[PDB]
Amino acid sequence: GSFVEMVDNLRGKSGQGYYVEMTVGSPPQTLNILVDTGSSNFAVGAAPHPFLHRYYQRQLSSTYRDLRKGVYVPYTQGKWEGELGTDLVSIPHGPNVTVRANIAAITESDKFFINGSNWEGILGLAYAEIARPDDSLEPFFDSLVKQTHVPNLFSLQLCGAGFPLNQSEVLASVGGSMIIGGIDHSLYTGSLWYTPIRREWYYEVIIVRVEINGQDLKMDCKEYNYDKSIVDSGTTNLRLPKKVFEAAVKSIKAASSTEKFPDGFWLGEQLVCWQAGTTPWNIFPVISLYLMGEVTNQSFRITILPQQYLRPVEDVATSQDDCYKFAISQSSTGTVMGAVIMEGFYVVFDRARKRIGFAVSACHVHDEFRTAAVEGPFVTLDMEDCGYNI
Ligand SMILES: CCCN(CCC)C(=O)c1cc(C)cc(C(=O)N[C@@H](Cc2cc(F)cc(F)c2)[C@H](O)[C@H]2C[C@@H](OCC)CCN2)c1
Repeated sequence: GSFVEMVDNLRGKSGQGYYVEMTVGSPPQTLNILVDTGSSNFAVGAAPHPFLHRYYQRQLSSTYRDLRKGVYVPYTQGKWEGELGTDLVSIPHGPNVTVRANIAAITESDKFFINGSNWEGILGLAYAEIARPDDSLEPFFDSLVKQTHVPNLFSLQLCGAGFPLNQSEVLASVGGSMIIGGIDHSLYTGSLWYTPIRREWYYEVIIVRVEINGQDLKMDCKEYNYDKSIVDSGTTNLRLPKKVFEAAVKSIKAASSTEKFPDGFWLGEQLVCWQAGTTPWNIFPVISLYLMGEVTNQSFRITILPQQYLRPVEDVATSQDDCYKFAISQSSTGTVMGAVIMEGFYVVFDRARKRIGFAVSACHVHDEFRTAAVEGPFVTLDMEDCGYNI
């Protein structure tokens, strides 16, 4: 592991997001910032909000520059409105550099901030194409690379605890690592396998095959990427296109049929509980997603366990049962490989080589009988046809 200063710099959990400490302005104002590979705007609360105990105070920064322009950013979940400007930004547990970056000062928001998440802003790590108002607003990572010698690559190790973290525990617990400019080998086991970034907007990838316990879901692979497939740390769940979700749920139900779960569970809205330590992991299937490889006609697969797709939640009675929510849900905007999937792997966003790497995470949750996996190669033909074209 060669990036010790950045190892263990994240906090949070899948249900509320993973965040990194950043500083903005002069003198530096410390803020916790949501790591979001599914958007491209750097934005921080800049006005009082019931869920914020701190916010960016522009009038206290000698390096603040007003762009005299408003900005509106709508996400699937919620939205915010703000005022554009630039200021000096640093990451305390990151690369020892300070850069001048665009910052949207959030003045109004709806369903954006999360009560108790401990974060006050968002770091959109995707490409300028999807930046608001338009692609001329340079994203933070682009500025970082242009202004310093930091390699055009970052990697994420999101660490799910495998159990509920109460308010105090989640504040004192290490939630993972964001390695800026490199790959830290202590964070994964086995080999890194790379899939091409199909196009530089979201971190778009192509899924070529899906298995539930080794059984082919057997759908036209274009359905898996309808209308796109993305890697998104800013979404909790694995979200699947309607038809794929329906097929996957039918197959996961069939594999786990020795126990019947209520419809509310499969809808991802209701928790299920087991007596302490008795969660029947073995009745739930593993899920394998095959991704386009970098070699012609070659693919590889990433395999996740129910310890990834069943999200630990506190029992509404706070008892001693082990409880979970089903973290796979339906999408109308393509596949979203969210945080619960990322928790099984060390994910390398190799922007310089236009590829995303996956390796088994050194912090993934598993049992004595099964482990997450990244395996290859597999002969796979006509993978280009798996991509969707509007
Ligand atoms: C992560 C904590 C729990 N959480 C948010 C609160 C329930 C989710 O799991 C979640 C669920 C859905 C269905 C969408 C998004 C979502 O829109 N996430 C965005 C980031 C985000 C927004 C927000 F407003 C609160 C928050 F924390 C995180 C991504 O940028 C997402 C936006 C999407 O916008 C398309 C218009 C494109 C893909 N990436 C996030």
